[PDB]
Parts: sequence; C-alpha cells; structure tokens
Amino acid sequence: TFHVDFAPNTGEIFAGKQPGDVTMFTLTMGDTAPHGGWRLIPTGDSKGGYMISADGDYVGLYSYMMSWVGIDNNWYINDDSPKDIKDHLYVKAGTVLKPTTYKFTGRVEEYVFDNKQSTVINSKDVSGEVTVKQGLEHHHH
Ligand SMILES: OC[C@H]1O[C@@H](O)[C@H](O)[C@@H](O)[C@H]1O
Repeated sequence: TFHVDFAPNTGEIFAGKQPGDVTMFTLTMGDTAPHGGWRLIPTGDSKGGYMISADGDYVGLYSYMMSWVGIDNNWYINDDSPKDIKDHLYVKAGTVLKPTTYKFTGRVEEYVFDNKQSTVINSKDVSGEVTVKQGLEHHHH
C-alpha cells in the first residue's frame, strides 16, 4: 500500500539566475496502513540536500512540505493521514543554474511511532536527473 513517486519536472528550465522559486523534483507518497511520518534522506552526493551537476557543482534544494533537519540529514513531515502527500523540491529564486544535467539521489522512508521512537516500516531509494537548457547562445566577438 506504500507508494512513492519521485520524478524530475518536465521541460522549460533555463540556465541563468532563476527569477522565481523553481521546482526541480516532485515527490508523491502515501499509505492507507498506519504510519507516523515520512522522511527523505538525500544520499550520496546529494547528502546535505543537494542536486549535483555532472561537472561537480552542488545546488541547494528545498522542500515545500517537509522541514529540514541538518543534523539527521533529512526532510521530514509527521503525518498519520491515509491521504496522498504531494511535495516537491525546488531551488530558490536567485539561484544560478548552469545549462547542464543535475542528479539527485536519496531515500524516502515511512516511519512509525510506538511511544518514544520511530521505526522504518517502509522505504524506497529514489533518484532523478534534471536537464537545464540554454536559451539563445550569446556571442560577443
Ligand atoms: O518528528 C519525527 C522526525 O524527528 C526528527 O528529529 C528526525 O530528524 C526525523 O528524521 C523524524 O524522526
């Protein structure tokens, strides 16, 4: 019953200084069965909550619905509802993007609370790449 859908967004991302907050990825997750909440752990090179250019540049991602705990290295939201959670990760206006591909890896865990603690009852590794286009080339001689 545990389902996860992590996907990059489609088309129209332009290299340069973003004029607004821009979704890079979207995440949909849900469960009818009893649960405590959800985290997304940014894994590997995404550790710290980042996207990674094949070149090696890191870009900071934010979560619209979840909160970030640096110490634990995850985004979480506590939710018990059997309703679908629709989050996405985005970069903040003013972020400079480069006309390249950016990877994101991490792991999505569902959890439970029995009294004092959380345990992982379900998990899914997730990844995604997002390709940023150049607009017009600009040639100055
Ligand atoms: O509210 C439960 C959450 O508590 C935070 O401290 C933790 O980093 C998350 O991973 C999740 O356990």
